[PDB]
Amino acid sequence: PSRFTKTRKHRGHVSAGKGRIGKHRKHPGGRGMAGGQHHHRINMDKYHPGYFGKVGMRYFHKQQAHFWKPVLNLDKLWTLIPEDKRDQYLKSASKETAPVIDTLAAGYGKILGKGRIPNVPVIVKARFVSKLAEEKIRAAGGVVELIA
Amino acid sequence: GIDHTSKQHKRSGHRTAPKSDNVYLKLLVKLYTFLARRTDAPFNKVVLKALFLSKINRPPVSVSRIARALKQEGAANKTVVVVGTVTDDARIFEFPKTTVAALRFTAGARAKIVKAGGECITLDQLAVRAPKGQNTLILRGPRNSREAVRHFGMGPHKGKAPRILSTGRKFERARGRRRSKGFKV
Amino acid sequence: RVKANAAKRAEAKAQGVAVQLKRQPAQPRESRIVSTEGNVPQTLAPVPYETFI
Amino acid sequence: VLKKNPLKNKQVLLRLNPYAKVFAAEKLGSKKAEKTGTKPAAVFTETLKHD
Amino acid sequence: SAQKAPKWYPSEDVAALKKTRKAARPQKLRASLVPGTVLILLAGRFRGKRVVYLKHLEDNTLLISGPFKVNGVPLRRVNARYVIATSTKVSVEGVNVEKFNVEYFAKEEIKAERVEDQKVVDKALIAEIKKTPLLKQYLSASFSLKNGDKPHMLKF
Amino acid sequence: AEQVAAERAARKAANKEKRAIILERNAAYQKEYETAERNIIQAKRDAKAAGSYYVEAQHKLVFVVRIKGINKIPPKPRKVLQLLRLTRINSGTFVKVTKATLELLKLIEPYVAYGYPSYSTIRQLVYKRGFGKINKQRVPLSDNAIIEANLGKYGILSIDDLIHEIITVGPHFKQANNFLWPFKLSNPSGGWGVPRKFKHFIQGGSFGNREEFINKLVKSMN
RNA sequence: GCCCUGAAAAUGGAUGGCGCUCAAGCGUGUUACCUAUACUCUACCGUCAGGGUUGAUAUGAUGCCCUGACGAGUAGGCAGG
RNA sequence: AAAUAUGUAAGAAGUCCUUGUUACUUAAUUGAACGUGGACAUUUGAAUGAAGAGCUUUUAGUGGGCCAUUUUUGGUAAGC
RNA sequence: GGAAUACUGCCAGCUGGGACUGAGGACUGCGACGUAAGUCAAGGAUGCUGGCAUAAUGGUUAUAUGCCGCCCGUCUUGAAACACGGACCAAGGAGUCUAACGUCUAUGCGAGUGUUUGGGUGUAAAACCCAUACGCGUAAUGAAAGUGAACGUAGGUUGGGGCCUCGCAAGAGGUGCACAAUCGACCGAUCCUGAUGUCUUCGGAUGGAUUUGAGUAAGAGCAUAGCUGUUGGGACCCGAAAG
RNA sequence: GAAAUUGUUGAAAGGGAAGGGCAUUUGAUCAGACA
Ligand SMILES: [Mg+2]
Ligand SMILES: [Mg+2]
Ligand SMILES: [Mg+2]
Ligand SMILES: [Mg+2]
Ligand SMILES: [Mg+2]
Ligand SMILES: [Mg+2]
Ligand SMILES: [Mg+2]
Ligand SMILES: [Mg+2]
Ligand SMILES: [Mg+2]
Ligand SMILES: [Mg+2]
Ligand SMILES: [Mg+2]
Ligand SMILES: [Mg+2]
Ligand SMILES: [Mg+2]
Ligand SMILES: [Mg+2]
Ligand SMILES: [Mg+2]
Ligand SMILES: [Mg+2]
Ligand SMILES: [Mg+2]
Ligand SMILES: [Mg+2]
Ligand SMILES: [Mg+2]
Ligand SMILES: [Mg+2]
Ligand SMILES: [Mg+2]
Ligand SMILES: [Mg+2]
Ligand SMILES: [Mg+2]
Ligand SMILES: [Mg+2]
Ligand SMILES: [Mg+2]
Ligand SMILES: [Mg+2]
Ligand SMILES: [Mg+2]
Ligand SMILES: [Mg+2]
Ligand SMILES: [Mg+2]
Ligand SMILES: [Mg+2]
Ligand SMILES: [Mg+2]
Ligand SMILES: [Mg+2]
Ligand SMILES: [Mg+2]
Ligand SMILES: [Mg+2]
Ligand SMILES: [Mg+2]
Ligand SMILES: [Mg+2]
Ligand SMILES: [Mg+2]
Ligand SMILES: [Mg+2]
Ligand SMILES: [Mg+2]
Ligand SMILES: [Mg+2]
Ligand SMILES: [Mg+2]
Ligand SMILES: [Mg+2]
Ligand SMILES: [Mg+2]
Ligand SMILES: [Mg+2]
Ligand SMILES: [Mg+2]
Ligand SMILES: [Mg+2]
Ligand SMILES: [Mg+2]
Ligand SMILES: [Mg+2]
Ligand SMILES: [Mg+2]
Ligand SMILES: [Mg+2]
Ligand SMILES: [Mg+2]
Ligand SMILES: [Mg+2]
Ligand SMILES: [Mg+2]
Ligand SMILES: [Mg+2]
Ligand SMILES: [Mg+2]
Ligand SMILES: [Mg+2]
Ligand SMILES: [Mg+2]
Ligand SMILES: [Mg+2]
Ligand SMILES: [Mg+2]
Ligand SMILES: [Mg+2]
Ligand SMILES: [Mg+2]
Ligand SMILES: [Mg+2]
Ligand SMILES: [Mg+2]
Ligand SMILES: [Mg+2]
Ligand SMILES: [Mg+2]
Ligand SMILES: [Mg+2]
Ligand SMILES: [Mg+2]
Ligand SMILES: [Mg+2]
Ligand SMILES: [Mg+2]
Ligand SMILES: [Mg+2]
Ligand SMILES: [Mg+2]
Repeated sequence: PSRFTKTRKHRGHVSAGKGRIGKHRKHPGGRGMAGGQHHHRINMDKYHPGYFGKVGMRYFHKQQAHFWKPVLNLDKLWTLIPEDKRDQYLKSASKETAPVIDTLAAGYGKILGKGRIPNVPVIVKARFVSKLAEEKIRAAGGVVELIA
Repeated sequence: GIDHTSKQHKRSGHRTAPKSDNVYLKLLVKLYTFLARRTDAPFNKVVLKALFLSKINRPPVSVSRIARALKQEGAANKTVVVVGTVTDDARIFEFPKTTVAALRFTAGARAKIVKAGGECITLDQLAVRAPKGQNTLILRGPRNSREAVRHFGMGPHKGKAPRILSTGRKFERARGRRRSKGFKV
Repeated sequence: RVKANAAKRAEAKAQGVAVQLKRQPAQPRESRIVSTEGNVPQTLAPVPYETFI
Repeated sequence: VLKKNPLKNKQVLLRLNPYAKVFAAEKLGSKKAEKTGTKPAAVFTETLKHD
Repeated sequence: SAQKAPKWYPSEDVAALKKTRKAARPQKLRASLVPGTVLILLAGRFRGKRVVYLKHLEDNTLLISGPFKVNGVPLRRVNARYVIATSTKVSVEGVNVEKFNVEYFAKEEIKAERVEDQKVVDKALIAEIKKTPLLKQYLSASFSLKNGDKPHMLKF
Repeated sequence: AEQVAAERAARKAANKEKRAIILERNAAYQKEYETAERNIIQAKRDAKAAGSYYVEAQHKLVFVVRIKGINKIPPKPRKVLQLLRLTRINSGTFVKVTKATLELLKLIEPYVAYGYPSYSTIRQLVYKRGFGKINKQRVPLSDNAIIEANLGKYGILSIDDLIHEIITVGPHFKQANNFLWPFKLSNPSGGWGVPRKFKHFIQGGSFGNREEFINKLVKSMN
């Protein structure tokens, strides 16, 4: 609010905390990103290296969502099972009746493997997997079932 | 006059109260100011300062960071003190028993904790259960995992992540970032 | 100085304690008596102005 | 609350330094030094009165 | 409310003093002040009156008299610091003066007791004064500085 | 709960013990002091007897006074005036003498007066203007208990025990000395005896080493 | 060495002024004396700092009490009002 | 070949003893580096001082300067 | 020959005059004197006496007097300036709001978080409720096709608050979060290596390298608010010559 | 029904401006406190 503001404090001081020598004028650097390559270049390299020029291929009419593919790590995985339902499967860990997890149905695209899931067998359904994501699953005796 | 060797009227620059304005915090602090004056025990002095600490300096301790500190050799029965909030960590499966004593337990946290027959304890309860802080384990959150520090230290050859909105190629990735566009950082 | 130290350190431990092995700045000198035997003070006085050139 | 000089204020004089009594008691501050009559060598005088 | 009242007030419970250490010890008089001595009154009612010193009173005041009959000044109190002690001295070994105390001058015309007291002391003094000639006249005369006097030089 | 006079006795009775110690102490320093003073006097004669000259040892202790104001001072002396704790005018501290302090003094000569202090002036400095540095603070001495409190660590449990440690430049002189807050003297009461202060002593000014003549000054300023 | 000559500019005019000649001038010595927002001691204000004290059954816990040091200020910052 | 000025050192991150690791290195279990085990405490290795040290983030004003002693360039000089 | 004196210095030797101050407010401390009971000048003034009880003391004000004192604002190395504005008085009169942001802080919840596009509802622009989605975060890295984070107690070493054990204490050991230093491990890019195999040109295991990334290594984010700061806007307020 | 600014009346000061600071005389004026 206006009353906590420092301009209230400055009232009675000529220069408004702007200095007498070098004033407060309109635009001295220029407006905007002016002089990027010239009188403000020192700032732009450091603070902003890479800013100028060009790299890589142009993509006309890229539609995002073409490339939709959210990642879920093994890291969680078990998260996708409701906590009550959950414990029931961890204990009693066998083939014959192992949980199915439609990770697409969660809303994930690929399963990466950030590591360590208990030795419980699980049937994991996904569109995509890391080479290790699988191995790890398989070491618990789960499998990966590819869907779309 | 005096050749001053040192700046005059310097403030110590350490907090003295919480900058908080919450009574309950104000009260806990009442406790430990008392407790730290009159009990020559270091743990109380430490705890008292930690209450003055501000949110940044109180990064969350997770229940999984807790379980690890009990996996500490010979440290499985001590009671973890956290002068901040405790958060749940879905990534650990077999969290242990013990006693966590904190300011705040997120719902998932306190759940996980009691689900294995633990106990969640407000610090004033911790106080009465153990004045001289006997048998405590104080844990601290990772202060420097804040996103803000990524950008601290920025400059050339520093490896430090621009302050940048919309990112991708086409966003500060050309001249000054690669030997084939002028130069590299 | 160290291996110097480490010696008189043991040499005086195996003796009877009493070490002292920090260096010390030059101390102002002590009293002393100067004899006149064979050495009476030779009085000198300032000289007058000359040139030789 | 108020520093008191010793040097004047015999009270605090005696509060520090219990010796000040006996010192004063035995006029120690005016000890009459014992008298010896050693005479200086003629070297010393000749050269004192030299040119 | 016009004003919003404090959240605190002073206790009106007045403290007692600290147990001060200040003995009223007896005032020893300057050496020139020996009974029998003629004083000069530097001030007050009988300013510049030359006057005989009689006794040191327990309230530090001086007991003097004129004698009354000589110069009009009666048995009286006088502060020792408003007085010039001279060098001239009558003998007060025959004047009783032990009667005279502080209460003797308690405020509470002239009480005839005084008028009697005053005759008795004086009669003793004039006996002595008559001994040294011109004293009586001395006493009768007022002291004043004349052009030229430097008290910081004058012997009294 | 006794203590009424019980532990009140178990202190005072033991308060006496500690004065006793001091009394036997102080009494003995005297013997030391004079019969060393006396010792030189007869040394000086005994050599005169032999025709030989007796040169007494270089002084070991000096007493320094910042004699110059605060401003327009060059950096290197400015530091040394700090390191010697003379950071304001007419304040004085004791300096143990070795080369590695001598050179300091050297460097600050045109800003200080200093010389060799008698026991008399050390005694009167400490008595009237002695203060201890105790958690900063600067506490007046005025009761020997204060000294024992902080300096007792090294022997030293009386104001005279302090003084003996100074004047004789003791083994614990660092601790002893530093324990005293830089004395704060007034200006001299006569004056400086010079028309102009900031020349050397030897040139009729006030600064530099003026040897035993420091006692006349400090005393005027005390 | 002091003094004198060498030694000429414009409104009337400056050892600061009056005036001073065994000086009230020059060189030097000895004392005393005068007085800065400085120094020493003390009170009071404020700033920073270190202690103590939640024990009810009366009145501020940001409080109450003890103690020490310090205080110049444009541009400029912050704070309490 | 000075004076002033100026780099480094004055210990626990120190000094020794015993003998593992390697793809480097050696004629070589030779050496280099990094270790394991052991021996010696504050006269633990000069002085003085220290209202403590260390570290982090953000932001103002400023980016016409001038003067003095000493060093000193141009200029006959200059309040250049 | 034997003195004296000067001079310099010492005394916890005695002693006079004068000036300013009197903070504190039960007790408590260190002492001193006493054979003693006591006493005291020892952790900050008390005793006695008098005067007015008033304009006496004190404030305010005008004037006189001693000393001192230039016009403020501004730009400037430098202004009282022979630099500029200002004859006088009242009333107006200049760092704002907004979009998006950096640091800091407070608060809510926390691997999440954000009810307010909308719906439901109401004592109707409020308050109360809420489905689906969305945004930001929870993964990085390459120009890209793409690939994607545990050798190990999520590592070794050093410092490390705190806690634990021994000890009366000093000390010794144990464990050590944050943080800091250093050596490594894992993921992508780059380069090398190219096992088992194959629709004989596909496949890319495995083990590496003075390379490299805004990475991993038991999550810290999301949202509201505020001071200060950033950009764009009439952008602190008043000003061109022009187009 | 403010100010600038003006008339009157009362008081006061004024040898080439006025106003200001510390201090006290004098005049005018006023509080508080005594009990
Ligand atoms: Mg407002
Ligand atoms: Mg704002
Ligand atoms: Mg305000
Ligand atoms: Mg301000
Ligand atoms: Mg203001
Ligand atoms: Mg300003
Ligand atoms: Mg203005
Ligand atoms: Mg500003
Ligand atoms: Mg301006
Ligand atoms: Mg400029
Ligand atoms: Mg661009
Ligand atoms: Mg991608
Ligand atoms: Mg993850
Ligand atoms: Mg990110
Ligand atoms: Mg992250
Ligand atoms: Mg008494
Ligand atoms: Mg007397
Ligand atoms: Mg008559
Ligand atoms: Mg010193
Ligand atoms: Mg004198
Ligand atoms: Mg004088
Ligand atoms: Mg004199
Ligand atoms: Mg002169
Ligand atoms: Mg003095
Ligand atoms: Mg002339
Ligand atoms: Mg003159
Ligand atoms: Mg002369
Ligand atoms: Mg004279
Ligand atoms: Mg003053
Ligand atoms: Mg200031
Ligand atoms: Mg300052
Ligand atoms: Mg050097
Ligand atoms: Mg250096
Ligand atoms: Mg050192
Ligand atoms: Mg020190
Ligand atoms: Mg310190
Ligand atoms: Mg800056
Ligand atoms: Mg800047
Ligand atoms: Mg700049
Ligand atoms: Mg200068
Ligand atoms: Mg009082
Ligand atoms: Mg008082
Ligand atoms: Mg009245
Ligand atoms: Mg009257
Ligand atoms: Mg008038
Ligand atoms: Mg006036
Ligand atoms: Mg003037
Ligand atoms: Mg201007
Ligand atoms: Mg100009
Ligand atoms: Mg101006
Ligand atoms: Mg001009
Ligand atoms: Mg202009
Ligand atoms: Mg004008
Ligand atoms: Mg207005
Ligand atoms: Mg409506
Ligand atoms: Mg509802
Ligand atoms: Mg719906
Ligand atoms: Mg996202
Ligand atoms: Mg490929
Ligand atoms: Mg290692
Ligand atoms: Mg340890
Ligand atoms: Mg270890
Ligand atoms: Mg790699
Ligand atoms: Mg690359
Ligand atoms: Mg990124
Ligand atoms: Mg802008
Ligand atoms: Mg316009
Ligand atoms: Mg136009
Ligand atoms: Mg155009
Ligand atoms: Mg009208
Ligand atoms: Mg006045």
